[PDB]
Amino acid sequence: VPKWIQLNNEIMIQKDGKFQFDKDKEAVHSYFVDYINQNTVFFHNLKEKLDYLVENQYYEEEFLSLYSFEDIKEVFKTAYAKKFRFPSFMSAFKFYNDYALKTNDKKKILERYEDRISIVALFFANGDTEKAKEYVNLMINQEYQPSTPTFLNAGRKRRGELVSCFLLEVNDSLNDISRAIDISMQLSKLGGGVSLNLSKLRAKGEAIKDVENATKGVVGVMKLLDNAFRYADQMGQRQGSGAAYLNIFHRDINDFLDTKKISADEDVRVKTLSIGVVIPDKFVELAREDKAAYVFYPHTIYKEYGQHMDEMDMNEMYDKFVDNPRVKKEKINPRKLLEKLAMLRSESGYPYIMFQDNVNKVHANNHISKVKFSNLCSEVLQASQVSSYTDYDEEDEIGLDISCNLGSLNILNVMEHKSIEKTVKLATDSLTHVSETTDIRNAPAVRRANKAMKSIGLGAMNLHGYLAQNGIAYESPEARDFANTFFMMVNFYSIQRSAEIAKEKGETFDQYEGSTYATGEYFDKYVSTDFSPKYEKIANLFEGMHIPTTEDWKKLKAFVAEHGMYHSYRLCIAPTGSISYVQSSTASVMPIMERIEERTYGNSKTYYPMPGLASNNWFFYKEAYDMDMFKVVDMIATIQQHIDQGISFTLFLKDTMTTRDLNRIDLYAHHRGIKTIYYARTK
Amino acid sequence: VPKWIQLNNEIMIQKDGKFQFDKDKEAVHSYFVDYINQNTVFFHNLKEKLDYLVENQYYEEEFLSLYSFEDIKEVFKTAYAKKFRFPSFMSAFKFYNDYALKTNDKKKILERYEDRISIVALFFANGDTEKAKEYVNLMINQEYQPSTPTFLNAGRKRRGELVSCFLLEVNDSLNDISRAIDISMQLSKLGGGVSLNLSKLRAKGEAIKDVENATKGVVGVMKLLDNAFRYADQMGQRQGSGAAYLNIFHRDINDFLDTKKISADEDVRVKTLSIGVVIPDKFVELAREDKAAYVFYPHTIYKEYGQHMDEMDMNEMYDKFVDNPRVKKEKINPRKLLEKLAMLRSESGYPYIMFQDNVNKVHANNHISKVKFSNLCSEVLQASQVSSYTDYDEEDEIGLDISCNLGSLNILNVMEHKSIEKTVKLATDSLTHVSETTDIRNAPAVRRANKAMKSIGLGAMNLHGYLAQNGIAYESPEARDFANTFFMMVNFYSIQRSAEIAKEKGETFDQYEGSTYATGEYFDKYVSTDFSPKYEKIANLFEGMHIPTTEDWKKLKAFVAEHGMYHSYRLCIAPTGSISYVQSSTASVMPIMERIEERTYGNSKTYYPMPGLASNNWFFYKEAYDMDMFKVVDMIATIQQHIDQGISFTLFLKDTMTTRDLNRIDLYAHHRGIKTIYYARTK
Amino acid sequence: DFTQMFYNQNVKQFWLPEEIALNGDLLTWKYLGKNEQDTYMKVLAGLTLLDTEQGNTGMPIVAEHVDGHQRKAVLNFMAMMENAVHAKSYSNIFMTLAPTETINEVFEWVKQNKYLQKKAQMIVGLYKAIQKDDEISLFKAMVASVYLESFLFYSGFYYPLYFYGQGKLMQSGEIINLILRDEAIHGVYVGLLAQEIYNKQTEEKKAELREFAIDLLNQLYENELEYTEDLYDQVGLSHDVKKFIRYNANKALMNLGFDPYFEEEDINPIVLNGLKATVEPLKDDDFYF
Amino acid sequence: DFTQMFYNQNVKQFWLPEEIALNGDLLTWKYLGKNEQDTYMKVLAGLTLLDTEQGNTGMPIVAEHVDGHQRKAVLNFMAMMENAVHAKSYSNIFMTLAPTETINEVFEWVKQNKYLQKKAQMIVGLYKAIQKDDEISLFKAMVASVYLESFLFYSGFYYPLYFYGQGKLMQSGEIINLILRDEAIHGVYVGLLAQEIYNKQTEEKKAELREFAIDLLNQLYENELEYTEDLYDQVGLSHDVKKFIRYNANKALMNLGFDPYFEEEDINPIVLNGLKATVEPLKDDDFYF
Ligand SMILES: Nc1ncnc2c1ncn2[C@@H]1O[C@H](COP(=O)(O)OP(=O)(O)OP(=O)(O)O)[C@@H](O)[C@H]1O
Ligand SMILES: Nc1ncnc2c1ncn2[C@@H]1O[C@H](COP(=O)(O)OP(=O)(O)OP(=O)(O)O)[C@@H](O)[C@H]1O
Ligand SMILES: Cc1cn([C@H]2C[C@H](O)[C@@H](COP(=O)(O)OP(=O)(O)OP(=O)(O)O)O2)c(=O)[nH]c1=O
Ligand SMILES: [Mg+2]
Ligand SMILES: [Mg+2]
Ligand SMILES: [Mn+2]
Ligand SMILES: [Mn+2]
Ligand SMILES: [Mn+2]
Ligand SMILES: [Mn+2]
Repeated sequence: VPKWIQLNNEIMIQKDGKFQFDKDKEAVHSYFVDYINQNTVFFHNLKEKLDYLVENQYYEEEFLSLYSFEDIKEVFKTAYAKKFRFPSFMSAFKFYNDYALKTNDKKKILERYEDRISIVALFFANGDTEKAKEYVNLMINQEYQPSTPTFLNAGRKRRGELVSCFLLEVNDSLNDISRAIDISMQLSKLGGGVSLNLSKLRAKGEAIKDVENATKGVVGVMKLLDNAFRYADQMGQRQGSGAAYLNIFHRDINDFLDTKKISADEDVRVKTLSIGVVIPDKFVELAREDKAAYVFYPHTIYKEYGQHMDEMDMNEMYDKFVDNPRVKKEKINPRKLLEKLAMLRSESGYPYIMFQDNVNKVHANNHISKVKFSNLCSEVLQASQVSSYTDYDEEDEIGLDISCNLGSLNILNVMEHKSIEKTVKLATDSLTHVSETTDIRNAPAVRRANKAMKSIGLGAMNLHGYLAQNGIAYESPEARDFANTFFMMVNFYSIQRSAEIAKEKGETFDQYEGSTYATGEYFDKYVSTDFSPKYEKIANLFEGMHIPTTEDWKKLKAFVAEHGMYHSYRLCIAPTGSISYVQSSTASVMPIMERIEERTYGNSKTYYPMPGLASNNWFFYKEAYDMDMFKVVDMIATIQQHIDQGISFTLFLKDTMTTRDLNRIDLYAHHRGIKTIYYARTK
Repeated sequence: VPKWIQLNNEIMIQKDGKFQFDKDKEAVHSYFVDYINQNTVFFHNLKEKLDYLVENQYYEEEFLSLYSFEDIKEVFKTAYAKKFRFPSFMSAFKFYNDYALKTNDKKKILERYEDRISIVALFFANGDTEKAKEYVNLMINQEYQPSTPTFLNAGRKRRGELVSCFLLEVNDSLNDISRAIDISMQLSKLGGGVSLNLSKLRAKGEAIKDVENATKGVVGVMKLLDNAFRYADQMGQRQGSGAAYLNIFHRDINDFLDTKKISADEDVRVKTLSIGVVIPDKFVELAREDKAAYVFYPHTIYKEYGQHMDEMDMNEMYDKFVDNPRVKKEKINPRKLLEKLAMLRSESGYPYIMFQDNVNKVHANNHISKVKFSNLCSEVLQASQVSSYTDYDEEDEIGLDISCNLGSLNILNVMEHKSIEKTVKLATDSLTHVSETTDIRNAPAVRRANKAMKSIGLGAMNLHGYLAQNGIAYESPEARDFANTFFMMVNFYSIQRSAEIAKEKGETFDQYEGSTYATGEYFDKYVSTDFSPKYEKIANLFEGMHIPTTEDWKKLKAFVAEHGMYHSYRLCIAPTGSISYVQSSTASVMPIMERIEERTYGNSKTYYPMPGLASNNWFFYKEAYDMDMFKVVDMIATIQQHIDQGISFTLFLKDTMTTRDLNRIDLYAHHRGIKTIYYARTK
Repeated sequence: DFTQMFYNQNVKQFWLPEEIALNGDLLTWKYLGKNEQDTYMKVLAGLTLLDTEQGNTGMPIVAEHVDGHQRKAVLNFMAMMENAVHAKSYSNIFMTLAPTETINEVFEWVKQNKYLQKKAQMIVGLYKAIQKDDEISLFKAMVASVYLESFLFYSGFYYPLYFYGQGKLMQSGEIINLILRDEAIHGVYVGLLAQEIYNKQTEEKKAELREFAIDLLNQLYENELEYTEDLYDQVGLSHDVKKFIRYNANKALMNLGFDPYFEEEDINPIVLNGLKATVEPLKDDDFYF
Repeated sequence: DFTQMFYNQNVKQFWLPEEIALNGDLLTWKYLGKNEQDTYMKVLAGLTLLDTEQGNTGMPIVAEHVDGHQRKAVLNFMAMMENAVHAKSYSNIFMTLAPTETINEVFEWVKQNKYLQKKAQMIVGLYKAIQKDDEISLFKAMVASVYLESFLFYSGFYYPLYFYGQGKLMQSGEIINLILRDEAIHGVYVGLLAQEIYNKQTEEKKAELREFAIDLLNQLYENELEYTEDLYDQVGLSHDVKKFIRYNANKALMNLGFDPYFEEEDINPIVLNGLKATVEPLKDDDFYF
């Protein structure tokens, strides 16, 4: 066993009844003085390194050609001047195993952390040396972390796409289904997770040109998509991951759910395609009143009204659907469907739950389209227009397929540096650059939506780490007050940066004029309610930083009205799974699953303590499963009120609790304004 | 139990030690006195019937509008003047259960046999009343039978395409694979059987964008195609049928074959995807000499030579591939592979066997392309060019995808009417009309090849029926003499009609000038070898009909040289599954499987004796399984020497014979010039 | 004179329920009334119980007492079919058509149903009464086995056949026809073994054995009548099924070499309408002709 | 946790003797020396005789005493393979290679052979000692069964695998390989059933059962060494056969959840080449907060 492995395992060997957390630090030293420094490839100077990486097809030469070598040297020197040290063994291990650039045979390490950060910063700046240094300082301080696609692939010749998630709308036609399968394979080839809205597809037993009971429903398309994602599995490196979203009022909703039952037959079971359910407020109202609900056949509704079932408001059209004899429907028990959802989430963690009305009551771009589904991580909530892929030799009507670039603020590092504004603006600029340089030649709706919406996702990580390292319980009202203030600041500065980009470029996102940003409605709660901290401890935490007031929000509203906004969507809180290790941060705004996690790598086992875990903050690092899910819902709703897109909200459940407890948590989330629920992980 | 079913089951009841075959005739009468006439919709006049069928979206207005009502009435009167009577119960049952037009509620019969024949004739003639009457006389004499798609769908508004055999070339790309899946779905939606060539696809463990061990091979593509064919199942009417062809020198050939093993796992086995193997002469030579063979990685060959492995002659390329270090290959035992093929055919009848050099040594259009694969029934053998389907908003390079037009001569009815020439020419004209009226807007290469090649398949059936009713054993040399003469006359008149159509329209098929028809090579064996019958009995059978001599063939060769040939391909012998029942004929040129076949429909049992079966010809109606497969191979080769495309050749084996016997039959078929082997049906 | 041909027939009839895809029955099942579905589930559950005991107990115990390696091989194969193929196929049908709770309930229902318990008690009691080297106890168990194979299954078989005959539940029906094809040959084979033992007896002993067989048949018959009424009254078919079981009782007697006991009756015509290879290597001479 | 998985693996391995044509073995058989032909015949008869005990007693007796419908079905399937498939396969090999008189003499010899009899009767003795409702006696018999399936057959399998790995007697070697593949899974399955019993015991009882298993293994192993020299010295192979016995003894122990007894050894390369959360309804007022 390696020396650093033994040093890391020495953490759990208690001394005087206490964990040896400091041993972890020793491990990193070993991991660098025995493996990383020996396995790294050193050159005489930076010129030889850059030339070797360029000619050997490791780096794209275009982004490096925008800078003179003196500027690149200055950027690299700025990166190395911080003398960044990984405080935990797992941070360095995760970076050098998942994100550091290696040779073709993967026998040596070509990129250090500073090298990777410098390359990403130079790609972000697009020829601006000062901007590149700003990005270097932002990432080496670990205030901002680009998503895994962006951080791993920026400036690389053998790179994939920098966009993490893609959302596709599938129209009810064989041509559209085949095009959706093709685009899903193309985007999984690019490495991104693909989500498909199957609510427009007509249910099982519908007519294909006057021959009835002919359609296979959404389950056949689900099987096709599952095989497509199995085939396109990132060249066999990462398993192809897809998501299917169906409205709960679709007739196939049961069969949909039956794809995830552990007793499902092979002709129905789907195993590589995640499932999500979109629940309008009408379904929750029907379940609450115990009135029997009706699921609908989408094609009959489309024939009668000319629009898809998910294209209009069910809260106002459900009674018209039910009373219409030309609309076909089936009777269901909404409470039984809710119990089935809870049982399925207990068994397998599926489906994702999207509260459609919670998303669309604060959605700023309802004029473009209502949000009808979410992404594979159930945090992207954007307007999408379905595409009409016609026959060959016929022009296709290209719609809008959602796609946003992810980037997370490290809350602990951002607040320690007292740089919410600067970090938010620089992250917005980096995400705007990632969107601008993204061009996908096989997904036309994705390309058009990227060019028009200009949507980005700016997330946050290390919420629980910051709260526990500052002596604040994650479930406490003080923690929710901190989240309210911090994310109001993040939203304020993201809107300010979006408006500044719109002013400097003279262009807004497409159809911005009909948005609530243009009409000023979006700023209502920000121009009437003060989001400054209500607790003295939180206010002290925010000292040295100008917390925006109602007057600052009014000025920002006027600025947006004058100049517009460059981005249709700005903030989305992704799960941030593996890149949180490198940043020494807790995953996303979720509470920690465990204080010390035991992970098996190779034939060895490693223990990763939570960042900053110690004796004095052991009980502030409360495990998520031990927490009240209602207070976690309260925290997520408090954050969500300042996030325009959704938050990947994983439910952390105990084995003792029943499906009724899961249903109660889901209904409280819906009541509190939670937009989406990601996972039901049971301990 | 209905009266006609009792009268049909009375056949097996033996009187005086003989089957009551004549009772079947009585059954037909009952089937018409009790059921057909009662459930047949009658109109006051044909005008009312046509108006009702057109208005209720049963027929098409376009083809009926080309004639005055007097001409349509005259065509219907010509059809009804024959007073055609089905000689067996199963003929009428199959027609009125499969082909007769029924109401939307499927309880009444709108079309009789004469009505359907008149409608198909009017569709064929395209406005010529005399030509329509000629077609009516052809089909009511049952000399020619349009295929199930053409016969069932001609003149019907609610219909699939008139072509059901489609051959697709799949290029080695994700875009091409997705396009192939889409086209397969679209053609299965039209009701056609789709065959895909997977030899150009790179094997498992190949590089994608210079990353190693990334390709899933052809088995993942087969899984995708199997899912696509399961999804597209004729609006839930018939099981989606598809075929995949792989060259035996493709490295995936074992895994390909492993998709049909019973022991194969769920992630390996494809259930609705037929498989065929293309066997070049090089593989047979390697197996014969017991030298170990090499299966090659197609992408390495493409990188080294710039052409696909299946696009070049393996006979001259195999040694260069083996000696090339940059071509990756795996060692195999060709005799072990042959034994595996025989074992798989014994277990499941798969794969289909295509002898590439047997096809291509007589292929007339090798300049366009060599025949690389066959159809789902393993009888279509045509030149195909792969298409380069690029990314979106980029122009695709459309190639040639095979789609031939099926139609079968009834050898008994044709020869008893002494009308080989007239029937062949009229069938060629009808096939040309159906090929010209076919327009598929979702298969670009299929449409382009249909427009360019103008390839049709004119088959024959009732060969064994005709031979048995004339006191000739199917395995006798006299039967082979008759087949030689009859199919040489069929080829002569098909070529003459093709040249006449080319002269009339002033156009040949695309790239005809490079064909062996243009150079006169095709006629070589016809201008030197006399194909007149060598037996007096066969000559007396051909009495009253002019048998083309060598001088006639020289005149035809000169005529083709002067005027060209309209069809790239003219003759292919399809299995003729259900139309053989309606025509009261034995299926294809195959020998009969059973003298009397027992079938189970809904409730009932039913009994179909072979047409013309009696005590006198009971011995001549020898069952296929009791026959020597070498003599069946000899007869099929005798026919194949006059057929430009292949013949659906099913092997009929006993359970006693082993895989050595199957391999011997396959090798004798290869030796005798058999182009394709369809199935290995074990009794 | 017969074991080898039964051996060959049994092994050539080998099958597994997984060979038949069942999702095609989903719609015709959905369309049946609640009464029809209830009777169908219960009928197949009664069959499952019979095959469970025939496989676990009946066939293995008869195999143990019958002399000759080939006779034992046939009986062992038949035993395997009972519990590894037949009994399991019913679960394949249940798992396709019914939710878990309905499946759980029907298996609970077999445990508490008095007619099904009585028939199992009687048949299994006779199996377990076999004494080594005592041919009379063996004969009695073989009669019981023939009555299970050729008579008792048929109150159950009626309903899948009745649907198959109408073009309903045809995939499940295909499974049932394969099971029935097996039981027919099982009943004949065991019948021939029983006749062997019977033919060794004095005329006086034979007279007693006929009494045993007829008394047992009547006792089983009277119980089967009550079982049939209990299951089929709710679907209106009890009288029709009764005619069918009498028909098959006569076939069971005939399998035992006895004269038919019930008079002939017209059976529902719908139900009547409901009715690796050896490898050689390639020689160099097989490539030349 | 395991019976349905083993059911699947067992039924998908189904095969029949007729699938392999045997006659082509005569083309290599004729070229073997007298000692090679003698050893092969004797080994084959040894395997045949032991496998018959397993088909007539070993598998059926275990199926009888094991509780569980699904286990009884798997065990029935295994018994079927012994009697209907394996026994016919061994007979077919014999009839192909030797004339009737030679077969009768070899079986007479092997039937009288001291080392074959010692092991055959030791195993059969443990099967005969199983008592109703006594899981200790059942466990002891299961140990005996695993030792036969996973260990005792292998001194015999060695020779056909040795020829098979050299290109000799390929048809009969293919048959033997299929048989061996069945015995391997039989040994693993019965091993899991034995571990289930073992795990229900106290620590003292466990130690006592371990001592039983090791003592039995030792007795059988010492007799295997003598059996091996008796058959294989005349063809010079005994040293390598002994390594193969120990390697397979270790597999048998691992099947019973025990540690290997013998040090790891390499095997002859020619032989290697041959080889649910609680559902609680929503009570209302769960929709209000
Ligand atoms: N935790 C760590 N994170 C990142 N790099 C590290 C870490 N530990 C060691 N290294 C690398 O290994 C080298 C070993 O030097 P070390 O940290 O022991 O101190 P040093 O030799 O006094 O110099 P310095 O600390 O100034 O780099 C470091 O210079 C650095 O490049
Ligand atoms: N074998 C058969 N094949 C086809 N149609 C038949 C057959 N037998 C009877 N029919 C149909 O039933 C009708 C009654 O025929 P039948 O044998 O009673 O005498 P017919 O002289 O042909 O009668 P009609 O006055 O109808 O011409 C036929 O006209 C035809 O439409
Ligand atoms: C062709 C086909 C379609 N479908 C379903 C899936 C699609 O969402 C739906 C629409 O198919 P379409 O491609 O729209 O078929 P269509 O346009 O010819 O029919 P229509 O005019 O009624 O639109 O039909 C199947 O389930 N199976 C099939 O094989
Ligand atoms: Mg449509
Ligand atoms: Mg390519
Ligand atoms: Mn049974
Ligand atoms: Mn039985
Ligand atoms: Mn055995
Ligand atoms: Mn065994």
